[PDB]
Amino acid sequence: YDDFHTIDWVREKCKDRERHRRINSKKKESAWEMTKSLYDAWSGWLVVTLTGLASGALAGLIDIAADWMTDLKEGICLSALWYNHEQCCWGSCPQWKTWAELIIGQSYIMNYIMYIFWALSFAFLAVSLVKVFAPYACGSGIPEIKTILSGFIIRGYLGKWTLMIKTITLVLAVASGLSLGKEGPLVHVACCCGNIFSYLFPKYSTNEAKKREVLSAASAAGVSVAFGAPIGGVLFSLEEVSYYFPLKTLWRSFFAALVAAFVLRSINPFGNSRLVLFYVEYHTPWYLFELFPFILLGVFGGLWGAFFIRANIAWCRRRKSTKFGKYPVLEVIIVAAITAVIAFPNPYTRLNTSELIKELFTDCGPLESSSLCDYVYSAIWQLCLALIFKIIMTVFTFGIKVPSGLFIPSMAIGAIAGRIVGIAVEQLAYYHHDWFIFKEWCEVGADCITPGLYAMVGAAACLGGVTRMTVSLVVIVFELTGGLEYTVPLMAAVMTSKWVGDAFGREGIYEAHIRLNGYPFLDAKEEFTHTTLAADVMRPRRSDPPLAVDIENMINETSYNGFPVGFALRRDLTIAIESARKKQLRSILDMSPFTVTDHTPMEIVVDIFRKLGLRQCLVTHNGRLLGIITKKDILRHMA
Amino acid sequence: YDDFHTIDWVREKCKDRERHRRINSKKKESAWEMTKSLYDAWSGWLVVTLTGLASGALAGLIDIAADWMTDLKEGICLSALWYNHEQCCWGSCPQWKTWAELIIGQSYIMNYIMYIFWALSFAFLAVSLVKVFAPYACGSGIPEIKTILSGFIIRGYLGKWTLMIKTITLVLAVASGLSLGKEGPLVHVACCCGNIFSYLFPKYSTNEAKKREVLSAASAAGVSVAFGAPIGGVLFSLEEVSYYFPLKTLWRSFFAALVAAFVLRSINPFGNSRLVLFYVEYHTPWYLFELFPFILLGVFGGLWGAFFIRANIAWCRRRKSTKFGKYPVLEVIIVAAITAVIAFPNPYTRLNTSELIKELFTDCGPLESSSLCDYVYSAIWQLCLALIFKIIMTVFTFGIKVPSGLFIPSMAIGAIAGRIVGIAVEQLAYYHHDWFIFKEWCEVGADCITPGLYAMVGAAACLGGVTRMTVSLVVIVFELTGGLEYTVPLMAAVMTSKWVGDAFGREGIYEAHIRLNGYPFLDAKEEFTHTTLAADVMRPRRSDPPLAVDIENMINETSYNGFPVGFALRRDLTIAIESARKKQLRSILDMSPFTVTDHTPMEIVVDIFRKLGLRQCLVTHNGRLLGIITKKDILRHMA
Repeated sequence: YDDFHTIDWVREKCKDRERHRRINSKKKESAWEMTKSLYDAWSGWLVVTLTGLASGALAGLIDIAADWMTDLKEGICLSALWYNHEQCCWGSCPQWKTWAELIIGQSYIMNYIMYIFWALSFAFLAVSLVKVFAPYACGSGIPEIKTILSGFIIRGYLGKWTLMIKTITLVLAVASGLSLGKEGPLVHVACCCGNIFSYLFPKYSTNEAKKREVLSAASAAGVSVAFGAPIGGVLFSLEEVSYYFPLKTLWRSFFAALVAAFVLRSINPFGNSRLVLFYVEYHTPWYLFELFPFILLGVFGGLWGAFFIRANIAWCRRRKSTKFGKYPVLEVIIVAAITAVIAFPNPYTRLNTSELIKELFTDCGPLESSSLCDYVYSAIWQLCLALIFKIIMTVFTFGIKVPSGLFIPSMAIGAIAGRIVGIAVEQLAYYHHDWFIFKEWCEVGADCITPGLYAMVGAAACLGGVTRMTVSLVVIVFELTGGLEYTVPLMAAVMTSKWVGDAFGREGIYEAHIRLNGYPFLDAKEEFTHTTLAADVMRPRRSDPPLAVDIENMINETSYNGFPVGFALRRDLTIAIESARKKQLRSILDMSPFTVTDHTPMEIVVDIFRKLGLRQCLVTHNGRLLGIITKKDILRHMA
Repeated sequence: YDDFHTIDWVREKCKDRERHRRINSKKKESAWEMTKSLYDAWSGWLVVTLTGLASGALAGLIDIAADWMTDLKEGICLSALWYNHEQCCWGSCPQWKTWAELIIGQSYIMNYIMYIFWALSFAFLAVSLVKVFAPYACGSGIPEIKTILSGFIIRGYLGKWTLMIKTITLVLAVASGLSLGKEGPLVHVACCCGNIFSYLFPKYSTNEAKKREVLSAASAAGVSVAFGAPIGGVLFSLEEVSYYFPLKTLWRSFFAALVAAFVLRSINPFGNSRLVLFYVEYHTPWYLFELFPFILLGVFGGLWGAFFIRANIAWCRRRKSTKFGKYPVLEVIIVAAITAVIAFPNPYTRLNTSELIKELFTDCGPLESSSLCDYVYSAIWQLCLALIFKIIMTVFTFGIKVPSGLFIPSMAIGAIAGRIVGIAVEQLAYYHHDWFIFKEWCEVGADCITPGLYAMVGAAACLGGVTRMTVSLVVIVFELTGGLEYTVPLMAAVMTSKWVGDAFGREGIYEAHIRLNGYPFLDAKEEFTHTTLAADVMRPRRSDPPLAVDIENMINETSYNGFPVGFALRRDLTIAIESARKKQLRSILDMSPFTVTDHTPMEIVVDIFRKLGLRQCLVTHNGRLLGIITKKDILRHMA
């Protein structure tokens, strides 16, 4: 398979069966052959083992470099550099020097211009690296992985150079302070890992369907290592990523995510337990009457989707249809510039996004007296201004040519939404604790409602309304914070969020990021509704001549990778002709093409290409061949 | 569809789509139609709600009657009857009377003879009821559900009368004291529930594909309500039961099991928390060095498979091939007789099977001084004698014409095996606690190894070696005892058990219970290995005349449900002829049969029928029809 191509699942399966039969036949020689077959079987799993090892080590390296680099916008702790501010400023401020102490030694003007200028420099370095070294890293990368799992070939998409470039550029961009996130892209990276650590073995480097299996397995590795959420990751792989996913892969897939967690469980020498900035475990049981917010909040979640999947996508089109796209770097600079100009005055916006999630999730404690535990109206007004600014920004942030993610800012918006309700209920109860909702159940002297859990549920609701995740996102918040008695809230919150967000359309940000780019994706959550015969689905059309069942001109006129006679392929013809010329076509002609009755309705043939994924087929009536039907033709009919 | 028939999935889907289009076309009249469509959409989840409600209520009723009745073998509490021995003997022995006090007022001889006599009587009542009222209830019932989910019609299999008869007979049999279990059969019940609580709604009683969807969903309801293990049940539905299972059925499915859990969470007025006799929760963290037994024990687990799936199945064949099968009642009587004749002398065997699991799982406490906490060699010797007796008994117990289950007996055998290792390690450490395996990690003064968790893992290993459960059984022990930090042990345990048990064959007790009965099951865990052309799988054979493409005699000669012309069906012809005769065939002739190239290999045709499950197909070569390929033909070729 060459670049920008689609796999023929049947050929992959047939090659796999040939390889299995050959190895089993060779097994009848000596015990070494059966032992080698066992080693191959166990190497199939060592693939995921190495995948997770890399997932954990690289998530740690990404967090290390991000902490080392982002805090450079405020200072650097001379003693140590690969730790964070707190680590090198607490383990004992002469070892610490904010750049004002560096240049003047004493003030607000200097810090303002400092944060601005170095923030612009970090953004400039990030964009320069991405442009000159790798374009693919642009975007969270999840929808590209979806198209890849849909049977789409991109040779260099999983290269070592591209992987390292994405790893470095994501760190740089996150350090930039822009409203961009890292949580998802580790799926991309995980997928890349699944290939790189599979290249060492012929089984996964000479059978692309097995690469697909490993990619479906590893897709969970990022969602596990980014958060520390293994099962959430594996069910995210099952639902949202893998276009085809036999159950036998689920358990395999999970190990990937789990091993990443395992790695991120083992990597902790300095006695730091946090899996991420905002890793707030939850073990507080719930009760019946808490369900009212769990639905109500969803509205904003859904409403937020209406705000985002429109605004963002709209601007993206204007990003691709105007002169602006001719100078992306400058745009990012200007973007970064405004980000620095307006985000400094408000401390709430000036601080990071993931750590903002940490603050939102951190339940108040008797020792902590932070802003959210400060018991003030002006602070809430400033928080509202920060929320609107973050909205307008992260809308204008996802579709930029720098490694970008919206897991974190979307969760932040949802967490603000959820904590609004907690603040309102707490302030109302302070004066009317005897009011009915608090009179019946709550006991005196004990915490009864936790705003942080509601903020997490609100983040989940916004992510459901932006990406439309139902069966996994429940597990993602199941595992970002230990659950199995808190599965009920997530199902209800996801239901309400999805319902409210469905009021406008049927496309998420991932589906929208597949639409605007328009990768050849056959949507799986939809079903054809137009009633029609199959006379329309096949081609050529009435405006085109009869099908052209010498070869070079035919390939020039039309771009169909295969033609009928059996059937042959362009790559097969090329290699056969080259070999014959170097040495001087029945053996390559495939005598078993698939066929469907011309009278067959769309609702069966479409799904046959959907889950089985054959590239093309022939259409016959009473045994008379009529034409060829391909994925591209059916997609054009969809469009 | 009539009794003993197979389904044509494509017709189900087409009828469902027709219903959807008709309801949507009616929607454009008034908003009431939109509301009705919404109600119909929610009717599936309402069906699952009723399913779980009945699952929980009926599990409670089964346990209530079982406790009320089984203890009758030793006495009864005059004050109360629907509770258990402990409830009526602790809530304050004048209210209690072991019927030695009833008949003589004082001794061992009387107790022995009465336990024997009522043992026989309970056996006789159970067999009489099942014979005269319902034959289906025999067996755990899981593999029959598998076949039903594989495309098999049994009209009365899910009747209210059969459901109630099975519910009562399961209680009676469990009370009989024989080595038989319930927890599986609640899948059958659950499946039946899905049908009964679906009968009230035309959507689900007039399109059989939706019945299969709910059957797959509810298959988890039993595994949840029985143990109290919802997620284990839902992944058991995904892996082990549902022959076809779109991921969209997972989340739906889960609620069913969860509802059971919910129904079995709310049902607790008398302040009893136990979900079952042996519900021992676990929250004790684990460490690295514990892994050595987790593999070693598997051997017996796997070995147990070789012992069971042979012994049981072997006798079952001799049960169906000798004069014995002509008097099953007497056999059960004799069985019952021996069951009580040799089980009384040993207290360990004389007590129940699930409560034995309770004892094995219950970790020792500072107050308890029971046998397993009695710190003795002779006691272990009688334990071994009881283990061998239980082996030789339960092997001769599963295939009896009484509602029977092996979950509890197999779990008990495996728990005994697992606790053997715990006893050995504890007794070795008591003298050599300074040994290397205990020197490095364990801390002084704190419990370091829990034998009950090992017993649970051993029970899981035996169940894996007997039924070959990998991806769900982990979740079953995940939820029977709260996990998510104890998933790792289960995966290794199932891996080792399955590996050791695979050394002998590829059939479990469920697969063997599908083979011996020989229901038309297409093994989904196997792949065709023989190399052949499509000419082999085709029919008629060389020993049969040409295919018979008047109708009554044709049907008499061969028992194929449909034939080509389009194509028609026997039921269609019958109904059309009856209607025409009552009134004084193109409208029914189906013009879109499926076709495959004659040169197509078995490895594609077989898998196309495997998952889609089309009843039959026509085979063409260059457009010329040659023959018809059906499920029965391919299965015969497999046989």
